[PDB]
Amino acid sequence: VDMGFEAAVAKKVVVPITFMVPNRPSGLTQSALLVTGRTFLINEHTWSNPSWTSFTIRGEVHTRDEPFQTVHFTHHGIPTDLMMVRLGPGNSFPNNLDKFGLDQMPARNSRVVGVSSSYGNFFFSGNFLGFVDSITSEQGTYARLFRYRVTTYKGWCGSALVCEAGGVRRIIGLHSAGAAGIGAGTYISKLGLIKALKHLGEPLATMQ
Ligand SMILES: CCCCC/C=C\C/C=C/CCCCCCCC(=O)O[C@@H](COC(=O)CCC/C=C/C/C=C/C/C=C\C/C=C/CCCCC)COP(=O)(O)OC[C@H](O)COP(=O)(O)OC[C@H](COC(=O)CCCCCCCCCCCCCCCCCCC)OC(=O)CCCCCCCCCCCCCCC
Repeated sequence: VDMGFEAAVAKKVVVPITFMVPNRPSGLTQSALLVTGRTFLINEHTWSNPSWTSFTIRGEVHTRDEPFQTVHFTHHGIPTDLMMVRLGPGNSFPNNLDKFGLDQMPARNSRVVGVSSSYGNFFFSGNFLGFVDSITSEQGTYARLFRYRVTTYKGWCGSALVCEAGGVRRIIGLHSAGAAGIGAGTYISKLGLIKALKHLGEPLATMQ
């Protein structure tokens, strides 16, 4: 059970983010995934909730009326729970692109490892149950997910999902939902990330 990769994910990728609201005594804390430069990945249902007035990430406070550049991923016309957010100028994130994406799909009942900063830092684990085209949720249908056998809790959203295929372990999801001891995470592809970063203007050298 080598977790050198997952520890690297915990060290460089997963961070706490807290949404501050004028509706409730405390901020809603979850996880975010630093991608590169000034962009990170976040759950759509958290980002789009109209209540928050600021959020904190990597020691910075950002208000809602700031001009974020964002990409909301869809699949065959159905929304996914995945959002990409680029902040204004500031201290750069690590370049974590090498940690995302698998070219082969994980073998059924291989091990999924979640990497979370939602309650302090922790890992969770469960076996891969396969991809699903959609889930039916309390906030509607969401597209392009995969499921894993493990009981998950409110706040674990945004945790990185590390799967294995072809001898390699990579992040291919972030946690979205739970239902009766089975969690669901929204799928992340390297090609989607690359094209979203280009749309957002996140400067990257292209390997020729
Ligand atoms: C074993 C054999 C394998 C099997 C084969 C598999 C399949 C075979 C074929 C099958 C049938 C064919 C069918 C196709 C399947 C193919 C396989 C496949 O999967 O292909 C997929 C293609 O995607 C991929 O490439 C993945 C990648 C996967 C594969 C792709 C194919 C390959 C392609 C290329 C191949 C190789 C190339 C390799 C390259 C190497 C790398 C490249 C290096 C270079 C198909 O998926 P689809 O086409 O369906 O979607 C496209 C994309 O995924 C998402 O779209 P996106 O652009 O990113 O979204 C646009 C927009 C962004 O948001 C905003 O910007 C507005 C927000 C704007 C606000 C902010 C922006 C403005 C800024 C403000 C201020 C900014 C300040 C500065 C500004 C300056 C500039 C500003 C910006 C420019 O989002 C919205 O929509 C609005 C969002 C709303 C839509 C949602 C609806 C409801 C929303 C809410 C949730 C629910 C709540 C309900 C309330 C309503």
